[PDB]
Amino acid sequence: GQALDAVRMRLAQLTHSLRRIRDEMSKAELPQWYTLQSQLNVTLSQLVSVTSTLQHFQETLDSTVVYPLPKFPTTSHESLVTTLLRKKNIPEVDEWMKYVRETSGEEIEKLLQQDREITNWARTTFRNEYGKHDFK
Amino acid sequence: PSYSPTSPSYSPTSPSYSPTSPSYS
Amino acid sequence: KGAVGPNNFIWPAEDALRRGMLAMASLHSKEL
Amino acid sequence: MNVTPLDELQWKSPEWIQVFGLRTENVLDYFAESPFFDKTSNNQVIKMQRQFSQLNPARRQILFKYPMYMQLEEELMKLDGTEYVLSSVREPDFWVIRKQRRTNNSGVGSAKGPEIIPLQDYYIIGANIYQTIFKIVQSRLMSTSYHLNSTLESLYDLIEFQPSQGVHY
Amino acid sequence: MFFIKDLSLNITLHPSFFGPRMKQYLKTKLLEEVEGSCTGKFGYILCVLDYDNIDIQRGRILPTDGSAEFNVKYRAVVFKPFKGEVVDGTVVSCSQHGFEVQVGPMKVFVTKHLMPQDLTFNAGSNPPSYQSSEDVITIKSRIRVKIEGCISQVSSIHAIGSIKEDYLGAI
Amino acid sequence: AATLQLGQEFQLKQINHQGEEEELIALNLSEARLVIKEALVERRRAFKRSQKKHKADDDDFMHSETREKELESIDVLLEQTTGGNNKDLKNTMQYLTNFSRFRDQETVGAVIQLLKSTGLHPFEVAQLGSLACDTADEAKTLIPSLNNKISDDELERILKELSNLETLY
Repeated sequence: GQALDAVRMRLAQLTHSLRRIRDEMSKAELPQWYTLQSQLNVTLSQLVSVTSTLQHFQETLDSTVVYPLPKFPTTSHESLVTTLLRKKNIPEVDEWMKYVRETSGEEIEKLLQQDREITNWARTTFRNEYGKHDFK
Repeated sequence: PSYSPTSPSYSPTSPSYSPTSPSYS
Repeated sequence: KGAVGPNNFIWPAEDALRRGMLAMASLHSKEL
Repeated sequence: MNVTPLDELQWKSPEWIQVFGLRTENVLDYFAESPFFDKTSNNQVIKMQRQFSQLNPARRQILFKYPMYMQLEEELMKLDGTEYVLSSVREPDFWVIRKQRRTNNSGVGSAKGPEIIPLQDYYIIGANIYQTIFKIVQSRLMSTSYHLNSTLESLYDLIEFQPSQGVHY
Repeated sequence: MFFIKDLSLNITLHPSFFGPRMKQYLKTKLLEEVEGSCTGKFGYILCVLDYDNIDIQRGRILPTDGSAEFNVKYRAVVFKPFKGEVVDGTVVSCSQHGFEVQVGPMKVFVTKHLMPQDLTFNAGSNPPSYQSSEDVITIKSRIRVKIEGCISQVSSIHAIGSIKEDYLGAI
Repeated sequence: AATLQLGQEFQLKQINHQGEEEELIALNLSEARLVIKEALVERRRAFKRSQKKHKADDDDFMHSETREKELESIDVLLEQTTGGNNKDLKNTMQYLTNFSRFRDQETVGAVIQLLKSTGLHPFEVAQLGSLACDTADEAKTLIPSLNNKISDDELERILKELSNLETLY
C-alpha cells in the first residue's frame, strides 16, 4: 500500500500541475514565452519522475488484485465501473505505431551486435574528442 | 493543510474502445 | 424486465439479427 | 497472428440467458462454454464423473448459504490443481468467481492445509464477462505524452524569434 | 521559528510633518523603523503583512512637546526559538572550544563538551573542521543543532545548543 | 520546543484583531521565502503604480532560471524595495535562498499537503518541511515531539516521498 500511496500522491501533484498549465493556457491572452517554458519544463520533468517511480514499484502494483467493494452497488454504478475498467488504447496511437512498424519493417541478432559495436565505438570516439581539447 | 483539491475531471463522454467479438455461439 | 420476451422490444433485438437469415447470407456472400 | 488480449475479452450468450436465465445456480453452467473455462481444469473432470455416476467477509456467508457449494468442496478437495470457485454474489445482476489453483501439500512438516494461489480475475456483470492496472496507467500516460508532444510541436511552430525583441507569437 | 503574530507600536510624528499627507509619513516611519528589528518579547521582526491594510488610530497631541503619537496595529511574521528546539543551520566559524551555527538571523554556539568525542578537531585542513568516522562538518555544511538556551538583549538574541546525543552532525 | 513549550506569546490558539480564535501559523524556509518574495514584489508593484499616478518586466523576477540569477533578482528587489538599510533581512533572505528545499510553489503545496494530511502539530509540520531526514528514527530523535505520536512506517513513507519531491538543481 505504501508504494501505491506514493504513486497516488505523485500522480495527484502531476494532475494538479496539468490543471495549472490548463487554466493558464485557457486564457484568451498568451502569457510571456518564459513562463510557458518554465511550466513546460517543470511539468515534463514531473512526468519523468512519475515514470521513474512507476518503474520502481512494479512488483507492488502487480501483486495487488482488483476487487469491487461489497458495499459498492454495481446495479446503479455499472457505467462508472466500466469507465474505469476499460484499458484499450486510443485508436490513433494504435495505427500510429502500426504505421511506424510498417515503415521500420540470426541476421537480426548480428545487426543487433553490429549496433552494439557502433554504439561503443561512437561513445569512445566522442570521449577521445572531448579529451583532445581542454575544456577547463 | 491541503492548499486546494483537484477539480473533477471526469470524462463520461469518452466512448471507450472495448473490443467486442466473441458473441457468436 | 428480467424476463426476455421474444418478438416484442422497443429496439431491434441483437438476438433477432443473429437469428435472422442476413447472418448466413453474409456468411454465404460468396454463394451470392 | 493478431490475438485480442483475454483481459479485455467479453463474451455474450443471449441464447443461454434466454433459455435458462442468470442465477447463482447456473452461473458456473453459464461459464462452462466460455473460452476462459479451461478444459484441463478438475471441474470438468468432476462434471464427467457426475455424468457417469448419474448414467450408471462474504466468503463464509456464501460458504454457509448454499449446499451445492458444499458439494463443490467435497468433490474438489480430492483433486488438486486448477479449479474454478465462486468469489462473491450480489443479486440479481452481480457475480464474481475466484480463480485459484490448489496444491494439497500433504508433506510431513507442514501443518497448513492445501495451498491456494490466485491466477486470474473474472467479473460477471450482467450477461458480460470481464478479465493489469499498471498497463492502464502506462497507456494513459503514454497517450497523454503523445498529445502533449503534438501540442508542443505545434506551439513551437507558432513561435517566432527576432533578435531585437526576443521570442514572440 | 517563523510565526504570524499581531503587533502594535506607538509612533511619534514631528509637528513639521502636519499636512494632508500625514498617512504617507506614518507608513514610511512604520516601514523604516519596524522592519528588521528585534524584540525580546517577540524575537526578530522579519516581515509585515498586508501593507495596504495598515490600521491607524486618532492622534493624541502630547502636552509637553507637540509631537503627535499614534497607535498602529498590524500582523507580522517573526522568528523566535524555544528551549529544546532542534534547527538546521550553516557553520560560520570553527574554533577549538566548539563551533558557531547561523540559523535564520541568529547564532547558536556549541561548546566542545557538547559533542561526542568521535568528532575531532582538524586544524591542518583548509578550512579547519571537525572530522569523525561518518560525519564531517565545515563551512557551508548543513548541521543540525539542538538549541538548549537563549539570551535576549534589546537588539539581538544569542543561543547555546548541544549535539551531545546521537543523530546529530552532518546530514 | 522539545516539549512543545511555546509559551503565551506563541500559543496554538491565537486571538486576531477580529477577536476570533485561529490556529497558530508556522512556515518553513520555502513558505516564508515565497511569502516574503510575494509581499516584496507586490509592494514594488504598488510603488510603481503610485509613481505612475503621480506623474511585463515583473514576470521575470518570480521565475528564476538558477540560484545565482534568483540571488541577483533578490538583490535588485532589496535595492528597489528595502533601501539597503536592513542587513538582517538580507542575511535571512540569503539563508532562505541557499537552503530552500523547494523552489516551486506547487511542490511546496505538495509538501504542505503531505505533512499536514496526518494532522500533526504545526511545529512538527514546519520542522519536517525544514529538515530532510533519511530515516524515520533520525527525525524522531531530532524531533522529540514526533516520538510516540507517529508510526515509524508513516514517518518513513513521508520522508522518502519528501526526498523524492526535492527538485533537482
